[PDB]
Amino acid sequence: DYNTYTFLDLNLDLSKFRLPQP
Amino acid sequence: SGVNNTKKWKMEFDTRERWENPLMGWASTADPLSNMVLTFSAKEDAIAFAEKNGWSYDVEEKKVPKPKSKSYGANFSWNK
Amino acid sequence: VRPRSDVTHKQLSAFGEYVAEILPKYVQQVQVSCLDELEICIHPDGVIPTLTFLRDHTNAQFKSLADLTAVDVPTRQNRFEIVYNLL
Amino acid sequence: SNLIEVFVDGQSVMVEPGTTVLQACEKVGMQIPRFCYHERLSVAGNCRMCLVEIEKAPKVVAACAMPVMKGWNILTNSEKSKKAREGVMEFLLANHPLDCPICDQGGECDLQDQSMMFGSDRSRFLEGKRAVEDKNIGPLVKTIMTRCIQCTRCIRFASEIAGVDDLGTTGRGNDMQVGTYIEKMFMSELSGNVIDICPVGALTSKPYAFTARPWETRKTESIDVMDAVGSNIVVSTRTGEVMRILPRMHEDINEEWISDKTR
Amino acid sequence: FGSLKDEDRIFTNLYGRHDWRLKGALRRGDWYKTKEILLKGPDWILGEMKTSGLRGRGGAGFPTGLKWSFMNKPSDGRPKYLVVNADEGEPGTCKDREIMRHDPHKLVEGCLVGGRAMGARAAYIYIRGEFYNEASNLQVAIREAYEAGLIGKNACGSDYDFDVFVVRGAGAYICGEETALIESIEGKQGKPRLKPPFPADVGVFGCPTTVANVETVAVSPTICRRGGTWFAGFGRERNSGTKLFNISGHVNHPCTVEEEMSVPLKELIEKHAGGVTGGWDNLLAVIPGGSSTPLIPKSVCETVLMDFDALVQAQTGLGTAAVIVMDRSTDIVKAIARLIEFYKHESCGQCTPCREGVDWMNKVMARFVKGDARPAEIDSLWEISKQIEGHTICALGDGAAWPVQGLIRHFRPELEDRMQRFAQQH
Amino acid sequence: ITHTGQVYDEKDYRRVRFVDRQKEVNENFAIDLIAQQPVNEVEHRIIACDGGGGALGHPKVYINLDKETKTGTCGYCGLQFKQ
Amino acid sequence: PSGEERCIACKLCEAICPAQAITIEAEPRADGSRRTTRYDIDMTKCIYCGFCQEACPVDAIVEGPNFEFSTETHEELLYNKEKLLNNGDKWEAEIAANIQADYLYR
Amino acid sequence: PTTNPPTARKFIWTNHKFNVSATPEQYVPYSTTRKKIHEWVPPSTPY
Amino acid sequence: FVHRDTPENNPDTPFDFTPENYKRIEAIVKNYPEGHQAAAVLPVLDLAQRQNGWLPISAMNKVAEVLQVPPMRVYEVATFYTMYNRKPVGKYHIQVCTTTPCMLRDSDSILETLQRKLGIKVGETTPDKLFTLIEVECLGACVNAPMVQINDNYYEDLTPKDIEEIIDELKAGKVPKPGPRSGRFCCEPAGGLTSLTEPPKGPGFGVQAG
Ligand SMILES: Cc1cc2nc3c(=O)[nH]c(=O)nc-3n(C[C@H](O)[C@H](O)[C@H](O)COP(=O)(O)O)c2cc1C
Ligand code: SF4
Ligand code: SF4
Ligand code: SF4
Ligand code: FES
Ligand code: FES
Ligand SMILES: [Zn+2]
Repeated sequence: DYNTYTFLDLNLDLSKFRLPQP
Repeated sequence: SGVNNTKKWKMEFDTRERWENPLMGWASTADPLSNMVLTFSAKEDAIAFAEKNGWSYDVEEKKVPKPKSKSYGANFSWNK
Repeated sequence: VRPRSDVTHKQLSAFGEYVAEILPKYVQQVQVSCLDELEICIHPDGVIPTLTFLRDHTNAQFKSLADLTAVDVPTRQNRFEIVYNLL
Repeated sequence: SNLIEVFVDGQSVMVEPGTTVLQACEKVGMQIPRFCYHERLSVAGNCRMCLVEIEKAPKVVAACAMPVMKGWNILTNSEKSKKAREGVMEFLLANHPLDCPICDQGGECDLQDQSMMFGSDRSRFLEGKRAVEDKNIGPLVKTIMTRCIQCTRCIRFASEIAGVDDLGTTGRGNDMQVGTYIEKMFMSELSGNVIDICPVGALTSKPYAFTARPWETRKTESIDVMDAVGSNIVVSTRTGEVMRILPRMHEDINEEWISDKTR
Repeated sequence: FGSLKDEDRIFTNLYGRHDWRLKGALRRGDWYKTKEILLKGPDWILGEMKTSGLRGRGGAGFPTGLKWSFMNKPSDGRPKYLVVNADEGEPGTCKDREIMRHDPHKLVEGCLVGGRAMGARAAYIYIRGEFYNEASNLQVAIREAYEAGLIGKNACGSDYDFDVFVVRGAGAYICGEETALIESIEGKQGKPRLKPPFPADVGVFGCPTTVANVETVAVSPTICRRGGTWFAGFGRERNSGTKLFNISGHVNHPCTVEEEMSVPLKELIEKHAGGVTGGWDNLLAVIPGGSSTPLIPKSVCETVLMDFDALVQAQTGLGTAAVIVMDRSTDIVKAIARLIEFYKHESCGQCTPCREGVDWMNKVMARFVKGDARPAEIDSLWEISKQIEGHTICALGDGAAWPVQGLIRHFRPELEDRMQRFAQQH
Repeated sequence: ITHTGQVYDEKDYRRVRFVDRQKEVNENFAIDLIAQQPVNEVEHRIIACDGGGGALGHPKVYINLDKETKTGTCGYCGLQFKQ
Repeated sequence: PSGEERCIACKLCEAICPAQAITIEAEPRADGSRRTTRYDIDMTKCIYCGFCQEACPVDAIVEGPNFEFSTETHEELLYNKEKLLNNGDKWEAEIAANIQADYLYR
Repeated sequence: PTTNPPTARKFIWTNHKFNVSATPEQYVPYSTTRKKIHEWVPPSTPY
Repeated sequence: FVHRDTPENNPDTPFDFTPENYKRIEAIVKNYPEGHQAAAVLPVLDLAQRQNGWLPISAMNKVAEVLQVPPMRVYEVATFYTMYNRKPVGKYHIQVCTTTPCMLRDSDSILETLQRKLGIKVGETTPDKLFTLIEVECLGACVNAPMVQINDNYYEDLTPKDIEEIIDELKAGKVPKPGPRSGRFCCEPAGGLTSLTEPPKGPGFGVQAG
């Protein structure tokens, strides 16, 4: 079970971790 | 895009009257040297033909495409 | 594709050399087409001499003149190219 | 310096590093049959009609897109590079609609000639052909696009020479059709050049639809007076009335292009 | 030879049975020497790859070490990148679906272990969009890892900074191609580029880039941990290591099991997986590497074994090592026919030889299944096949030609009879 | 008058040609004769018009009748077909 | 048979005529179809080679059976589209039979 | 023609004619193309 | 591949990312390198589909604006890939895998079962628009050969009956246990593990020094 936005929203959550942009 | 018709020099006589024909509407010409285009391999030889035959000449220098640098990689450039 | 026998391109080629050797004062180029036809080329002054040798030589009797023609290459300084075909 | 030596059939031409294999053949004088490669348009490699055979190499290379390398011998007329053209031309023609007596790029076809010169004499496509719905791209260009060989020179010109960036490829497979997804006319100056640049007669000129056929047209080289760039142009006249004005190349002024107004 | 030990297997979490999440992974001890390895440096890691002898593991098995090495050249001011293709499109491949779904972490540390080997700034994982649920699993895993600090700035205690991203595929087999994965990542249409500007040289976003099958990225951390030798020992000569084998179709227990590469084929189906449905005698043909590779008929098969060198001797490719088996109960003419239908519905159409050629073979193949076409047409398709094989911009046209070539090569009499059958009833 | 509206002006003298003679024209005009033939309602997206009679007709061409609004017309016969 | 003239003005009948006899100029008809505004065979120029019969893709121009068309005035011999189309309508039945008999050979 | 009648195509003539050359029905050749260079007609309104 | 404007499917249908969706779009853009927003076309376009299954021409236009990319580009991506609907699609949108691997394990039966089960022919959708049947190609999950993708879920290793059961579950109620509805766990040897029978290994095992 997962929602249609799981991939995107999870990613947004990961944005904070995401290292600085180029 | 073929370039096999841009190889040999040609000298062409000046264009003249092409009046419509009344009975059938076909084009009609009074100039005999119209359809004549002689082909000469080099500029020097063509100039010679004009001088000995006495026709006036105005040579146009050949203009060939300049070299152009192309490389498939460029189209994927970080910043173009 | 047409059938080509190299027997002729060899025979004719040799003859070409023979003519050239015998008439070196006038023969400029002697070629055999891919169609097995020889075409000695002579300086205009060699018209009389080269023909006569071919009309009256035991190893090359060329008795009849098939044709005399003149292509006109306007580009060429010497405009006309008199061509004599012999049999 | 900066002069590699590459052999085109053993002619040791020397070219600046960066020259493509097609370009190397040009300086010797040989001309790789080509579609989708235009000098002033980016290399795309779509047609693969230019496959040549560098010596001692397993596969044939794409002329228009392969940086030449030192030593290579091009073997342009190698038995192989002829099967590599006898078999491509098999494909371009297979899905092609044979309406050559409709296609007003009759004698102005880089696909019949490259077929009459570099391709086979027959066909083996016993299967059925395809058809692509036409498009009213505009009032100047008639796109009978069932003719298109998906060579993407339009999509390039319409993006690179002119900044329209409208024409694009839509879909995949054998029904990739290179037409505007929504029907928006290609309205821009420099528009008519697409006609001249599409080697196929898919999209051609609508005013000069069927008034003539190129062998007849007597071609007189003259100057553009509509605008002050003075673009060089060739006026194609038949029996004494002008039938078409198409560009003729001037490196400095109009390099193979002319305005929508002056044609 | 074969018979790899479970102990010496790489993805113990295969078949699940262990938490695909981090905890289970910690008991697996997948993140054990990651800081140390990266501390070793890019060169050492790439070296281990060479010693490993690890080939592609994806489609064409290029030596991994040398390939990755191509981007170990000094940066020219453009950030280098890592792209890990997880398209897993080759028909018959569920090989990758496992690592991604079952053991997401192995791939996460595969990414950073691999990353410092190429000095990649960041890695993008293109999981096919079809697998939405699969994506859900990996970024949960990726999220865990950063929370831990295993990835990101200060990666696992290393000054190395690496960021891992997941990109949505959109149902295209061609997206899988190395130059085309990039363009999808770039956001244009998924159309391959020509190789002359090689992928390392022109990267994604014009920044040097490298592409690896997810299996290839996943094994690199464990191979560094176990050392190239341990790994290189399992395989045969050039062909080395143990490659996961997915057997699907006409086998008693279809399953993906990793076994010593160079494992005999008659044995693969015999020992793991399950017996050929209907007895080994009921084996019309098998396609060893998936749809792209040519199928091999039964007499050739047991003789040959599954390693890339042995297969190329056999005229077939190890490829994704997806074993598809066809009993004597199948119309091969129609089996291969749908694979050509698989390729007409999928090739990008960028190149003339694939666009019309693959459609042309599809039309002829459909007639061949009916038997409407005459016998002379069969070698005609031979000739159409090689025109497509050497002229295509990418390898898919390479791939479309091979199954056609296999059907004519070993099953030419059967197609002639289908030819004959229709002619008789008129 | 003729197929193309070729009608010598009231003042043109080529009309002298027609003096005491018949200006040859054909009552049967194609622009109209094709119209009469009805649109063929084929049931396949793409159909082919060999021209009628195969070798005794016109070069074979395939027409895309996909556009629901309009009808395909063979560049040769002028025959129209709709899906 | 419908009534649409066969010629689609590809104009290669003009290209291959040895004597320069056929003169064709065309424009897109209102229907949008391709058709010849003027098709003039100068029969005095024509040497009746029969290549035009050969060249036409739609086989619109045919060598008709009649040989008796001697005319009092030179102008009558020049033929425009209307005379040829009328000639076509008059002899269509026999032309169709003749082409029917010889097409397998061609 | 009686035995195998020909094909009728709803344009073919029903009354075929002989040489009409001396009779007024004769072809008189004429160009069927329309005008090509239309001219600027002068304004009829006095300026 | 031509969008002939229709009252339903044409820009009169206004499209705009819900405030939340726009937030999502921003993150998507962050992943890609700055100055390369265009790369987020596929992800963003998908989000649009998530919002509206139809993904109308208007949506495509919005995507373009949001990513400041030429409109045509969005069109190319949409018309190239297949996971984008470009039309209205059924609530369930089942897709049946029919590549040779599945077919060899009798995929055709499943499709036939669905056709009448659904009462709708492939390429078509039910009247209630609840189910749209499409013959899609290899969806991965080949090992569990008989397999179909209902919406996002992957129902695998299904015998004809199983689907009917699943469809009913979908028809009344929701979330019908998506996954392989057979005893096999994932892609294990159906009968018994041929390997990986023993417990997994431990950290540091057979590790070369450093
Ligand atoms: C049509 C086509 C489809 C492909 N699909 C895949 C795929 O799904 N997964 C994959 O890893 N490689 C695929 N490849 C191969 C890749 O292009 C590339 O060679 C490979 O991913 C490199 O990884 P490796 O270095 O680990 O072998 C495909 C190639 C082609 C031509
Ligand atoms: S393009 Fe027009 S002319 Fe060239 S081949 Fe196709 S149809 Fe004949
Ligand atoms: S239109 Fe002309 S140019 Fe544009 S693709 Fe089709 S053929 Fe190439
Ligand atoms: S007559 Fe035949 S060939 Fe001459 S134009 Fe009309 S159609 Fe083309
Ligand atoms: S010109 Fe070489 S690819 Fe088209
Ligand atoms: S073929 Fe249906 S799962 Fe790959
Ligand atoms: Zn027709």
